[PDB]
Amino acid sequence: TEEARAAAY
Amino acid sequence: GYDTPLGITNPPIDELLDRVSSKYALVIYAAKRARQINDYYNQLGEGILEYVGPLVEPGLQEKPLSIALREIHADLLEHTEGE
Repeated sequence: TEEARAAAY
Repeated sequence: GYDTPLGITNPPIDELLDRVSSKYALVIYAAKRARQINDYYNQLGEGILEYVGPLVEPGLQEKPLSIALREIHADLLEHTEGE
């Protein structure tokens, strides 16, 4: 999900 | 309400099924993400970071499928069902 990618790094 | 599961029974199956329509969809929803994680590990040395690696921080040598299941249980992925 886009939120997980945004907060991934 | 139960003792903490240990082994390949964690995370609990019921919580996983609460997210997916059925287990037949869950198996693919987990295996495809496991393949993605394995590809990311394979290309970790050098390559384009097109395949984003694991979302949840993995353990000490956790199999890719276990990471996929844990990150599915953590509600970090979304999937679209064909037909």
